[PDB]
Amino acid sequence: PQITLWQRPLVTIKIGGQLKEALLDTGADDTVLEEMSLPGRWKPKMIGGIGGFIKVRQYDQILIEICGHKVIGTVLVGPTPTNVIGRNLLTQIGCTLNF
Amino acid sequence: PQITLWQRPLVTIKIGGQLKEALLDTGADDTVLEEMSLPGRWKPKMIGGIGGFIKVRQYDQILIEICGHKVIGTVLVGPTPTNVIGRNLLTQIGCTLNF
Ligand SMILES: CC(C)(C)OC(=O)N[C@H](CCN[C@@H](Cc1ccccc1)C(=O)N[C@@H](CCC(=O)O)C(=O)N[C@@H](Cc1ccccc1)C(N)=O)Cc1ccccc1
Repeated sequence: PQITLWQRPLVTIKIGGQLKEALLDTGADDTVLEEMSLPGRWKPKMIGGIGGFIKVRQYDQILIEICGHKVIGTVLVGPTPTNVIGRNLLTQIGCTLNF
Repeated sequence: PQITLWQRPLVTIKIGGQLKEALLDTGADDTVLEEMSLPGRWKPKMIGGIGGFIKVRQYDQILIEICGHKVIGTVLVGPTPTNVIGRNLLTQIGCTLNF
């Protein structure tokens, strides 16, 4: 649908059998979720943002359902304040910015 | 216009007589620009993101031109890696997310 930005653009996602709330973030190349019990294999990685760098576990080919659209992609899990849905998944649901 | 997210959503902004490139960020409540000389007064503030917290100077009623749309709002200046245009200005140009 069309979401305006007067409030934070939060959506419901279903990942790993669990329901969560996530922020649609055009300024994030990657999708980062707060600590979570994910299954499968992974590899370490570091990401940066406004205040510095954090270490996250990187899981590939993870099924995630965002506002009803299923997509499969990489998800990073670590000590992030909020769950963020980045461009790697946003392109997958054909999300665009319009003005 | 309509901007897809296969690449980072960077735009040209004009602020303080200077031209810069900034990232349209739906996941940022605020607009943060790298170090730059701005006129007018200000007050200290701290902001957080993935990574931690940074200190920025906060200037109000600043004219900024984003892809041709002039808007007046608060701008925060400090040690951010990239220039980020947050929701405080994005609502001003009537920017929406669509999918
Ligand atoms: C700028 C202010 C006003 C402080 O807001 C946020 O940080 N907002 C966060 C959105 C994040 N948007 C961008 C802003 C940005 C962009 C470039 C540079 C610095 C900052 C971001 O950090 N994006 C990260 C998200 C994590 C990720 O994508 O993996 C990113 O794309 N980082 C890249 C680019 C990068 C590399 C090195 C250093 C810094 C950044 C990366 N691959 O690590 C959301 C949030 C909500 C609640 C609490 C805290 C934070």
